[PDB]
Amino acid sequence: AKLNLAVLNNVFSELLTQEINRSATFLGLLSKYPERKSNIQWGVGMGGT
Amino acid sequence: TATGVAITGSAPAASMDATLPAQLPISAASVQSTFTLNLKEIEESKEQVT
Repeated sequence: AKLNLAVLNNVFSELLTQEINRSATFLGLLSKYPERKSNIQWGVGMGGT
Repeated sequence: TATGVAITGSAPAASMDATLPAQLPISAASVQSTFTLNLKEIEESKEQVT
């Protein structure tokens, strides 16, 4: 018979390590703008003269 | 244990004490109730019931 055998508690330490790749590299430099409109309209100038 | 040996004996066998767990789970179920009363009943029960 062991005295404090089955009454031992286990405690996880404070060492969470995130081990995935999540990163917005290209989204982090696109110079974000807000737009509260339905669609994005601009003019494209071809030739013709 | 505590057994009896001679005075010039040879130190009897080993024995310690013991403990045990209990673990007593709680977290599955609940005791609940609903009653689903209307919004028009709470006006025609202030001038209906004495």
